[PDB]
Amino acid sequence: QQTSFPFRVCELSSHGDLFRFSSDIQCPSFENHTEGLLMVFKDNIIPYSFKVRSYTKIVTNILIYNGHRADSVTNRHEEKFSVDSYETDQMDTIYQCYNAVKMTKDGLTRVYVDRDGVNITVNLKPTGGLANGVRRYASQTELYDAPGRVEATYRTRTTVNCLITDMMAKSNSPFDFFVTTTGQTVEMSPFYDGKNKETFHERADSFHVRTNYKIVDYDNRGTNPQGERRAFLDKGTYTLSWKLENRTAYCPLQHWQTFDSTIATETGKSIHFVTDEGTSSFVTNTTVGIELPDAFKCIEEQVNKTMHEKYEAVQDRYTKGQEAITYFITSGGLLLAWLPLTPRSLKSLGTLNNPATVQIQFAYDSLRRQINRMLGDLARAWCLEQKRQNMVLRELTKINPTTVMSSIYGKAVAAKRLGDVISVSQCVPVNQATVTLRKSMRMCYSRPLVSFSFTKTYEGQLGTDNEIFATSQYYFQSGNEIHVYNDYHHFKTIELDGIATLQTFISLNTSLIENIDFASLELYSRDEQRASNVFDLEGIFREYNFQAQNIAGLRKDLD
Amino acid sequence: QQTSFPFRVCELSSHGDLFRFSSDIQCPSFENHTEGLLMVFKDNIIPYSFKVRSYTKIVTNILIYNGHRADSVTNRHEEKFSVDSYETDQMDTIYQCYNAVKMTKDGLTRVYVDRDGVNITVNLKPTGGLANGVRRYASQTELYDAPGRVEATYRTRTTVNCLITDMMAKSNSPFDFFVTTTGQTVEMSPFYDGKNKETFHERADSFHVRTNYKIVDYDNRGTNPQGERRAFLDKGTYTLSWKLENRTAYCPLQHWQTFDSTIATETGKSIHFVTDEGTSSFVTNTTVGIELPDAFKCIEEQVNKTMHEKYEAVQDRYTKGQEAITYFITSGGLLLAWLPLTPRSLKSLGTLNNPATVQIQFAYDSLRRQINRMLGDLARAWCLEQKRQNMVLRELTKINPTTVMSSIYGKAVAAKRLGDVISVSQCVPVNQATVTLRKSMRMCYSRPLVSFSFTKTYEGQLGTDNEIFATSQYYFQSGNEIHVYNDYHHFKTIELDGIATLQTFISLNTSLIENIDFASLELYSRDEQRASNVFDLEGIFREYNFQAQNIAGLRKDLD
Amino acid sequence: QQTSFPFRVCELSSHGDLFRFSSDIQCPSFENHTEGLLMVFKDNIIPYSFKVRSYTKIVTNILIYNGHRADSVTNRHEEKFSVDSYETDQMDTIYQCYNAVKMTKDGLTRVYVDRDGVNITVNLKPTGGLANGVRRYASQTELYDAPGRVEATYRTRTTVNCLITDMMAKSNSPFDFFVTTTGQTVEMSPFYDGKNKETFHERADSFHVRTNYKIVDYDNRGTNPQGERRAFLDKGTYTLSWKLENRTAYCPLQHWQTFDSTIATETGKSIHFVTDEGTSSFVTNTTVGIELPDAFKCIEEQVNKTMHEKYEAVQDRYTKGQEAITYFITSGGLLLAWLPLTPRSLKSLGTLNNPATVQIQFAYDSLRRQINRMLGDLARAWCLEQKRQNMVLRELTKINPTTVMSSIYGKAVAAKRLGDVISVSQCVPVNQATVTLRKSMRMCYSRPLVSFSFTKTYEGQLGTDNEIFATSQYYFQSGNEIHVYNDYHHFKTIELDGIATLQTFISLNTSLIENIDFASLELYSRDEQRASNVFDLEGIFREYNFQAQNIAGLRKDLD
Ligand SMILES: *[C@@H]1O[C@H](CO)[C@@H](O)[C@H](O)[C@H]1NC(C)=O
Ligand SMILES: *[C@@H]1O[C@H](CO)[C@@H](O)[C@H](O)[C@H]1NC(C)=O
Ligand SMILES: *[C@@H]1O[C@H](CO)[C@@H](O)[C@H](O)[C@H]1NC(C)=O
Ligand SMILES: *[C@@H]1O[C@H](CO)[C@@H](O)[C@H](O)[C@H]1NC(C)=O
Ligand SMILES: *[C@@H]1O[C@H](CO)[C@@H](O)[C@H](O)[C@H]1NC(C)=O
Ligand SMILES: *[C@@H]1O[C@H](CO)[C@@H](O)[C@H](O)[C@H]1NC(C)=O
Ligand SMILES: *[C@@H]1O[C@H](CO)[C@@H](O)[C@H](O)[C@H]1NC(C)=O
Ligand SMILES: *[C@@H]1O[C@H](CO)[C@@H](O)[C@H](O)[C@H]1NC(C)=O
Ligand SMILES: *[C@@H]1O[C@H](CO)[C@@H](O)[C@H](O)[C@H]1NC(C)=O
Repeated sequence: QQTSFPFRVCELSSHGDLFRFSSDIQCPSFENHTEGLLMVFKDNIIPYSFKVRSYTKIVTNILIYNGHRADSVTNRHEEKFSVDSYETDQMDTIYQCYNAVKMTKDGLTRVYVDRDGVNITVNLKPTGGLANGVRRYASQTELYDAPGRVEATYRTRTTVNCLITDMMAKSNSPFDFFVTTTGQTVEMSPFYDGKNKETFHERADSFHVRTNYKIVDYDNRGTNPQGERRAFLDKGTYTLSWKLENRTAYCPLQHWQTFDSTIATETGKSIHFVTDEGTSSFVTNTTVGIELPDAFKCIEEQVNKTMHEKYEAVQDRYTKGQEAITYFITSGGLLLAWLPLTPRSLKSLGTLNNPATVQIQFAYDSLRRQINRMLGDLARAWCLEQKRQNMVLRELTKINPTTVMSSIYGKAVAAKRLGDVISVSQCVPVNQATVTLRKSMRMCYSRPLVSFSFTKTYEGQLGTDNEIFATSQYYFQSGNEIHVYNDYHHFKTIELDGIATLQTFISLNTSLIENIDFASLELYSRDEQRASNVFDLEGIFREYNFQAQNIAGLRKDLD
Repeated sequence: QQTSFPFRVCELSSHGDLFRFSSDIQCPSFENHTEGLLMVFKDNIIPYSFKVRSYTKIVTNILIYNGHRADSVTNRHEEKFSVDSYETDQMDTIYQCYNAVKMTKDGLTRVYVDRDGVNITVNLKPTGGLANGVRRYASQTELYDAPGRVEATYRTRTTVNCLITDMMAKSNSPFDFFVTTTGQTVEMSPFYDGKNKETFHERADSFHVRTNYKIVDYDNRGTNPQGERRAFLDKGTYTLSWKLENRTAYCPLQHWQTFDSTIATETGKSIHFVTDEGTSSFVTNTTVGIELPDAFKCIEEQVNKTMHEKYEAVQDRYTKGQEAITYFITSGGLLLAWLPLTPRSLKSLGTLNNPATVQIQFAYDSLRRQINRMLGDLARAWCLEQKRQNMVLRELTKINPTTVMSSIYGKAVAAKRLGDVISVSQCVPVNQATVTLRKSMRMCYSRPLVSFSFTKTYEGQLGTDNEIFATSQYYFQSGNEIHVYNDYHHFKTIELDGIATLQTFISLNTSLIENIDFASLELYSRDEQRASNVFDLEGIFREYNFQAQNIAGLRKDLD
Repeated sequence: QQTSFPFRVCELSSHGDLFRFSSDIQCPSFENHTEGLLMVFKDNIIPYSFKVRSYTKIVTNILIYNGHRADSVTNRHEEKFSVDSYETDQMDTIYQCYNAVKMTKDGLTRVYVDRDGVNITVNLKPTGGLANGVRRYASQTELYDAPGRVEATYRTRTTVNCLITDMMAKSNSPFDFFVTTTGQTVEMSPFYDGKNKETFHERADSFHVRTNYKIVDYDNRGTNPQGERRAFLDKGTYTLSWKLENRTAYCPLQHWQTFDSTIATETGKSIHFVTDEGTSSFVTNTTVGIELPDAFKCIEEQVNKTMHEKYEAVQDRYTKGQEAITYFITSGGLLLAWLPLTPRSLKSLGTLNNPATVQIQFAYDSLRRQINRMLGDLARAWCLEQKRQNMVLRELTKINPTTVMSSIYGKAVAAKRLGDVISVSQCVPVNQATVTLRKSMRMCYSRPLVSFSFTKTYEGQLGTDNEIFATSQYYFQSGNEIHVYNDYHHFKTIELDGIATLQTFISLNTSLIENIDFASLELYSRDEQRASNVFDLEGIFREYNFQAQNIAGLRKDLD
């Protein structure tokens, strides 16, 4: 950086060395982006959801006592049975069933019938229900509970009701079971039939499927509809049916975002798909490795309907680069569908839930493209400055080659100029101890005389930089101080720091980037999320169970 | 960039063209921020929550058998009835009720009384309960179950218990229903009365509201309290009451963050509200468009209490810019309240849950302000460099106008100097084929002679850059090589690449910004979140339902 | 910036002032990072989870009617009792129990036995269950329900079943209670014994612990196993046991990430732990303040096993800086374990759930290190440019000190050169009103004559910049226009803007950073999260409760 010029004696070039001025500067200089159509999908988390019908006969017995002043109902007992096919299907079409219910236990037969009367046919009429909840049809909305006519006696009254409920059920992959709106569980895939690989944990022979099945809504009661494939299941206390869709009904991933104009920018490791609209950028570990998906075929349709709309609605300035679409997988588990456009002449994928990554990736990807393009101009514009700083030197040498030389080099040197060529040598510094100045200057010497040694003495003349070889006021430099000379005769000697020094240095007051400790914030804490339900799962159960145990303590004493 | 100087003959200016040196450089140069008080609110997600009282008489009958060696309890049957107003209100004030229960079914009357005895008045005393759960008062904590006195006979014992439960209920907007701690559901708004637009799906006449109602805590039993408006609801197996608040009780959005010093910075599209403390920045699509909210009036109070504290606690160096506060909506669904300060003389808003956006927006907004301010200094400081690079040229021309000229231009040119003005022309290049050098230099020529053509021949002298018009050692340039001249006589000819070339070019070894593939990370996965509950909703139900179906299979044989 | 040179008369230096050229430039110049092993932990949110065994005898009575044509089952009543120790432990070892059940109510004894027969010993054999759910052993999988033999009569049949269930329970800190797979709740810590500070809300004497207890799996029935400490609890309708672990079994925080090579970089406020692999950076409010944790001792083991592997697998180029490990807490509630390596010779912590912070912190921390290192080169490289722009001036003064001087200063000045020293003065501007040029130039004057005042007149010669003291064509500058002089005689007068002006200014076409409004996006909304469960908590309850209230309305008429 900084450079000492000892008092150097330099009346010596033995054509040391020589360099030329490059007739001209040789300016050293210092990414490939294809527009395309981006479309990203994510893992889908909404469980597969479908309509289910359930059927069931409810049998209630009330024990009713006929006292002398009033009556007491002393017990009520309600049991719910399944419904056989012969009558599931009067229910599905005409909406009639029987008011009776049969079974066999150890060979003996048990039977229940409405009002302890006879087994007849009845209609299921609609009943009321929740704003927007399951819909039911029942056959006896009245409970049979009339005191026998003899005072001081118990009579037991039977009532039977056929109940159909329409509601929906949900199942999650890999489809081991499903659950109906009202809380019922079924241990099997909604997609299972005889012989399917689909999962099945129910009785082997409580399941069966009907073909060209005729279900009708209560409002097309007695209409002949199209016919469908229906599953039927017996669960002891009810029967369940639903329509038998293939497993293709359900789709693993779902469409997240679709990006009109996006630039795919290639690198070593990966490819960055930056989109300006989504203000985000998807990176994939691919290096050109375009895939084709297998068990995600569920997407083809929409994936290629949308590409068609995009393409067509921009079709004029652009042509297709790949004839087909290709597939990429994000590190965060997103799935990219992409086809690039060139100009015309002039199982699960395991999505992480961190939407921030792709936008950070975009801040930084963006501030990169912008800093780097301004750095390129620093280059060009700065290169021009050198191209002329060069020439200028070529000139300045012609004045005095030496200084100009020392300067560029960065050390005490000396040189002569031999035409189109400059010849630099090296100097050898004289005694810093013995270096002495002389008073006189006698025509006159524009430069003072001085004498010095190395072991005997010599006599010489002072150059600028402390080099050595009417009304007259001049000033001169020496080792660590200046000299005042009136009329070619010495006057006084001021120090290097006495005479004011002029700075010419354009300050580049560029200040550097701060540290900033980024604050940790959240929109919603966990408690806030927990407290966000109306159903106190814990409250409702813990008190339920507490009360329960209290009544159970009544069954006995506690010493 | 790079520039060929053919061997050009240029003893010709027909006062081609002339330019002056701008007596001085004309330096081209290259946002408005108002401090204010920021305060952001979010969508609130904690459901509206209030105290509820429920009331109910429980009737149990036990069937108790008196055997000869021991007794068996063969049935237990428990039914829960609502409570009429005449007695809801002994309960609320004195805490007494009846041990009896009446009703009419098909004109006939049924009645139950404790211990099958007489209808009297009883006290409800406090019972035990969960650490911190619902509080109850009961009237018969004992169950009546004593064998009749005759051996080998069934007797049926009635016990009745009045039960009050204090607990809380929760309701979510738009308030279609609510649910009490213990799991009970009510199909209506907690804010509904006769004639209100509030939602109501219960029986029209099971609901009613009391005015100046007197409820007292068991500990101010028999105190005359203030009186309040209370809802009363009959749900068949219980009555429910709660205090009748207006719907203003509940608030859609809640206070998130409040920011002491924040700078609002305006743009084309939007306004950026950057805060240094929150280390974040809220952007709004407004362009000055300050709003005033309508159904969020719930905020006014706190919003303007806090502004008052802020203002006052900084009131001296600052004055109010708007006299009122104004309202803004973030793209991420936050709601900004803001009033700017100037110095003194010297339905839902749909919050997204992505806390990252505003901090990314702030990283980049920040690195922008910082890069751009350092780029401004590059400007000023670099402009100074040109201001002096200018002057320097004005000088250097005076030495030899030509080179200095070619240089700035970027092509072979030639010029004379006419006082304060320079006159540039254009040259015409001679034969590159026929260009020949001469041996002699005989006073002497400081420049060698050479002859050349265009079709006949001419004879001339070599200029620097290959232009054309005692102990003597000099060196000279020619097309693609140098010439050694001893004593004004040619010696040898070395090539352009034989003699070492000196570089003067300050290297600007600025390296550009890396690519960095940002990693995809999460703090907590989904499984981790799912596994985070103690209640296995699925476990508790699926086994519940399995067991259930097992007992149901016992009702019959299975061939 | 811009500078007026009035027509200034400057034949006056009274050795005004003088400055020297710093023999050389004095170049002003403009963070400490230690590699180490990072390892971060988070708050753990998976509740403590352990195996539980429950035991219980179920007593059912069926009321079975024997009609003349068929039989009716008119009631069923099932009660569940706990199991005493004398027989809990036949169950745990041999898997036999009694088919009978006893109790005392008000001194009187009640008893139930299977099939209303005699009290014997029975085996509990395995039963079936859910794919992968709780496992049970039962003793009577058959229900006793056989019509008495007399026509038109009720008989009541008793059946008793002993049931053991193996399942698991979960408890959350601070461990106030726990819940078993099937929905049962227990009001106490799973870690409680006599005298422990652990929490206990059950009966004081229903709890007890066995020592060297012998439980065996049904498959090592009658094997003598090791023996263990077991809790036993009576809950009225069942007994529960589990193994009695210490509370150390459970750990508050869990291991999140572990980082091979990471650089810890110190600042004023904080320390930044940046890791290149995790592409993230953890900041801590510490300032060297290394902690040691207290109730997180659960980590020591793994924390220091992993440090050992890391260390050893890089042990050669690195040595340990601290002999022990030290502990830090992130602002986002992460807990850093860290030990730094130097080269060899050549309660809860409250984790926030915002994974984005540490990566933003890293984008910006990174773009800082990179911008700042390129800014350092701007410095060095730009400093060199000044170092030579300096020297060049030292030269150019020797041509004409004045202009060179005015230039560097930035105002009209004038100077002479006194050897190694330059002496600057100040000038005094003459009349802008009265400033007049003369026609002649008669040997000749290379500069025209002009006369001017201040109040009387004077006569003088024009300098460059408007200063004042055969075939001849020259051109000259004056106040706001130029002058054409043919043969030392005036010709015409063109304006400052008539003659074309040459620009030499290297354009630094650096453009500044854009604003970018960052888009607000989420991967999964709330509805999407809510809709993601199969169990409609609300559906299953609201319809449950609706139906319930419907049957309750049957108990009476409604005028
Ligand atoms: C009721 O009658 C129908 C028609 O004969 C028959 O299929 C059904 O089994 C009968 N049910 C009972 C309970 O006897
Ligand atoms: C399921 O398979 C059957 C027969 O192969 C077909 O008729 C039905 O439409 C399929 N479902 C779909 C939508 O592919
Ligand atoms: C001037 O430059 C230095 C380093 O180059 C820096 O420390 C300082 O902050 C700068 N000042 C301003 C106001 O930019
Ligand atoms: C019990 O007595 C009170 C007081 O006369 C009365 O209001 C109530 O209806 C009676 N209840 C029954 C169950 O008879
Ligand atoms: C609700 O309205 C009533 C009467 O207009 C009023 O007395 C009551 O205080 C209101 N609630 C509030 C807090 O505005
Ligand atoms: C030197 O500069 C070039 C381009 O200007 C760049 O490729 C290289 O990385 C730089 N070297 C260093 C060490 O900064
Ligand atoms: C059944 O017998 C065993 C063995 O004597 C005894 O411990 C138990 O109390 C008896 N149980 C009943 C219900 O009598
Ligand atoms: C719990 O404490 C007991 C006795 O002090 C000990 O035997 C047992 O192993 C402890 N548990 C652990 C794993 O520290
Ligand atoms: C040229 O520079 C100016 C300011 O220095 C800027 O406004 C403009 O965008 C630049 N042009 C380009 C193409 O970089």
